[PDB]
Amino acid sequence: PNYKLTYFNMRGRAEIIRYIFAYLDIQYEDHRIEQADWPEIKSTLPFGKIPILEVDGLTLHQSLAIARYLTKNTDLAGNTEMEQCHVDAIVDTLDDFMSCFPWAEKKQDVKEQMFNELLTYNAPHLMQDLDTYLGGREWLIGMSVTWADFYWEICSTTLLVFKPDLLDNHPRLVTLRKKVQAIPAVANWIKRRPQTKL
Amino acid sequence: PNYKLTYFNMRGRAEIIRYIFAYLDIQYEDHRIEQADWPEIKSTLPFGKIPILEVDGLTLHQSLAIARYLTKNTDLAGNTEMEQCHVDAIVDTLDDFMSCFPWAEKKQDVKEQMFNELLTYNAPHLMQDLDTYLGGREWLIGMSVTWADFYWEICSTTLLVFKPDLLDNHPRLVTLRKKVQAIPAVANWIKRRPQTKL
Ligand SMILES: Nc1c(S(=O)(=O)O)cc(Nc2ccc(Nc3nc(Cl)nc(Nc4ccccc4S(=O)(=O)O)n3)c(S(=O)(=O)O)c2)c2c1C(=O)c1ccccc1C2=O
Ligand SMILES: N[C@@H](CCC(=O)N[C@@H](CS)C(=O)NCC(=O)O)C(=O)O
Ligand SMILES: N[C@@H](CCC(=O)N[C@@H](CS)C(=O)NCC(=O)O)C(=O)O
Ligand SMILES: [Ca+2]
Repeated sequence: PNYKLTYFNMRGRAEIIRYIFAYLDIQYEDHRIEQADWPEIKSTLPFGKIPILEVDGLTLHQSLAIARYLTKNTDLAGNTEMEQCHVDAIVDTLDDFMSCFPWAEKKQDVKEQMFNELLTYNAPHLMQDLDTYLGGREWLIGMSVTWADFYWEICSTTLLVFKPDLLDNHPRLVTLRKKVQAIPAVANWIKRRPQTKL
Repeated sequence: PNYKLTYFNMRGRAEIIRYIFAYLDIQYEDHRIEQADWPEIKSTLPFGKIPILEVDGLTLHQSLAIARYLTKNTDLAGNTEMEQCHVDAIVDTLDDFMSCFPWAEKKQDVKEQMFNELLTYNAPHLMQDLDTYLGGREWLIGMSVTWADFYWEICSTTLLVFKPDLLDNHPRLVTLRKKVQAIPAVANWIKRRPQTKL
């Protein structure tokens, strides 16, 4: 397949896909559109949202659907049907919390206040559940790295921007992030990707 | 296998799993909890949410991850990997929207503002996109029913509680709901299930 990923010039919801491409050493066109392109790009999307990934002329959409598609029949999937279910479940838990944030809120002061409230009053209960879940194991699921680990590194990277001390009580979750960042293909992508806030 | 679904006494986020069990003819315990029993069950769950599904003593969480686990290798999944991705992407498009509603909000003026806004402005855009996406086809993905058609029926049932004219410009979306509801195992479940608002 020829692959064309369309998104904004940010990590955002496309980053999980870009990591999977890096990890599997698969070539693709990382198409990054400008704001001013958006009305034309959007007219061609099935539900008005990006990322989309075109595969031999056919459009796929929804970031986590696409990530799941790309990892099928790979070592990133989950080694059993039960583990595959767990991979999905941790991914959706993270995704649910990410979607609590008002990313598109226009009023700066209110956006801020809600980010701070979410990060102070809500995030600590999820960090604790994730840490307890991981226990002393190496990876979130199974005995090998999966895309759920990628998603945790990706999500916590953005959260750390807004809450530097997020993981101060959670060394185990920091070690996991480090393990993902050290995978040679992933480290290489992290080093080379365009530097964006989000 | 020995299956026990735990959720509130409502369709909500469990209903997709209930349709899949019905359609596959799989017996399970449909455990509906009462509000006063939740805090104590809540504290025993790795991530403090329902639904959960117990499978032979093992606990799964996250309603779409579990729905996916249950339909793997059935005819409710798509017929190729690319179609499975389309099924996933429709399900998440639907979920993204349902999850926009402030189901939990306590401030009644703020909840009622947001509902009316979503239903008046956003929802018609979604209907239009979904109707274009379905075109003249029988089912949303491929040439046979998948759990994405089930999710459309479940989601639209709740939306229609709040906006009965939602589908007045989209006969084909109504017909797609009827197709789902006419499948004998689904029809029998709908007829027999507990009558809740949601
Ligand atoms: N769901 C989102 C969304 S959402 O809009 O779909 O709710 C948004 C979102 N990020 C995300 C962050 C910013 C913007 N866009 C956006 N919007 C405004 Cl009102 N201002 C700016 N300004 C802006 C522009 C460029 C750079 C930085 C900034 S700034 O936010 O720091 O001020 N950008 C947008 S946009 O696509 O809706 O336009 C998505 C994320 C996610 C994620 O789920 C997510 C998951 C894991 C890691 C990261 C993310 C994530 O970043
Ligand atoms: N759950 C979806 C979220 C899709 C989404 O809301 N994408 C944003 C970019 S992060 C978008 O296309 N926003 C532009 C808009 O809604 O107009 C996914 O993972 O792809
Ligand atoms: N995306 C999740 C959402 C899980 C969720 O937030 N469930 C709610 C009820 S719909 C819940 O457990 N709320 C009670 C609580 O969290 O205290 C899923 O599909 O399972
Ligand atoms: Ca979701």
